[PDB]
Amino acid sequence: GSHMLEMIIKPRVRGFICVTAHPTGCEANVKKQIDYVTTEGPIANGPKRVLVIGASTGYGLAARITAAFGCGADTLGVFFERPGEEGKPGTSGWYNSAAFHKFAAQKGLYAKSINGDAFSDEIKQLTIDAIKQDLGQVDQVIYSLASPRRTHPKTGEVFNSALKPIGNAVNLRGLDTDKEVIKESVLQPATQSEIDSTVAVMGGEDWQMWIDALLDAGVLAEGAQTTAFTYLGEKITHDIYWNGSIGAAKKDLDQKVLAIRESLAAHGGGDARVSVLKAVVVQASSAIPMMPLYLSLLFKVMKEKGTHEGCIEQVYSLYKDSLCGDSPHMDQEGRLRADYKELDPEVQNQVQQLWDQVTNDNIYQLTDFVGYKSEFLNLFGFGIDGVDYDADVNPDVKIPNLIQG
Ligand SMILES: NC(=O)C1=CN([C@@H]2O[C@H](COP(=O)(O)OP(=O)(O)OC[C@H]3O[C@@H](n4cnc5c(N)ncnc54)[C@H](O)[C@@H]3O)[C@@H](O)[C@H]2O)C=CC1
Repeated sequence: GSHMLEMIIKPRVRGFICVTAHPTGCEANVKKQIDYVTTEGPIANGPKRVLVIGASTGYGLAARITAAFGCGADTLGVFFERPGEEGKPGTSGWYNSAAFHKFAAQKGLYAKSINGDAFSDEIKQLTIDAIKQDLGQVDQVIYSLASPRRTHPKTGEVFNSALKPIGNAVNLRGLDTDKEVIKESVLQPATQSEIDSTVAVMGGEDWQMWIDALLDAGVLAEGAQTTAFTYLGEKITHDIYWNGSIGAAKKDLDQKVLAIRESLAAHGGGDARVSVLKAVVVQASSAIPMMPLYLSLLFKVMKEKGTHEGCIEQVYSLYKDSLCGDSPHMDQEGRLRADYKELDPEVQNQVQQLWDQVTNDNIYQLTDFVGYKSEFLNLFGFGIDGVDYDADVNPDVKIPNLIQG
């Protein structure tokens, strides 16, 4: 019988990483984000043909949902995910994208996806072909890539990004989510090679290659728009994201966008912006001990002010207010800001005060570690309402219109 091909999927955590995902729960999570967008209402004057680079999880998935179900856009998505198979659940991003194709088709929306290395020339060429065959051109390009490594499309060199400070070693407090102990560790300052590598991986070169491979193709509409997602944060994380190796990468983004805006604004009044979003739980959060503690504190503080939100709420506002509306939130460098509720002085002062009082004993009285754990499990499709986690499921979920690179 088919029970031999099905299985009961449960959370399995190895190395602060959940190595399983639940297809039914992932589908329920995507539908929850779709339902939020539709309940909030349509978004006027948004793009109608959208390319989302990094479209399977987190903010990129939220952008695909907002564009599709908020602006009514046909969406082409690029991601790097593992399909499921007998006895081996695929990645959450695979099941999320399967659900997106299903729900998009129900609403008569075009949904095609490409699975492969977005840093490579091959994948850029497949994406170009897809646009030529189906859409003609795209109005908006969302760059939402997060990877620890990058294979250079020319030299073949493999760059690995580093999460380290610059100048002086730093003592970072954090929360070990396997042991549930508050703990500190010292990070050494990044070497020059580590900094260049992080710029190469998380900088803006690949975003630039995408736009310049699409422009000479040519598949960008008049008034075309593009934005890249980033995080700046405040003092608690500044040793890494302001001044650290990743801060060096974000400094790269800030200058490469200038070249992109120049090229687009001559092309029908288009526009390009770095968009700064708030911190959220992602698949890799528990692997950096600082973020679980910061997010747990931030969640409690913001919940007490009625300002807590996740990916789909952040990105729905970015579209409605800044990318397509007339409530844009520019900053001195020319970045779009949607993180202002996280950076509110009273929130950060309260997170900082608590940051110095949390111990192993009072974690659940001072932080929303409960909420962090729930949202973390939700990423992989676990703990979702309405899902019968006792039922067998076939982990081999297929995706129509999925180009395998
Ligand atoms: N997580 C956070 O708190 C914040 C993240 N951001 C930014 O948002 C953007 C999205 O990242 P996140 O959503 O955090 O994590 P994420 O892991 O949720 O999403 C990463 C996406 O990139 C895709 N991807 C990774 N390597 C790839 C490759 N080689 N080829 C093709 N696709 C590949 C994945 O399939 C996935 O769709 C990033 O630029 C990040 O810096 C901005 C503010 C806060």
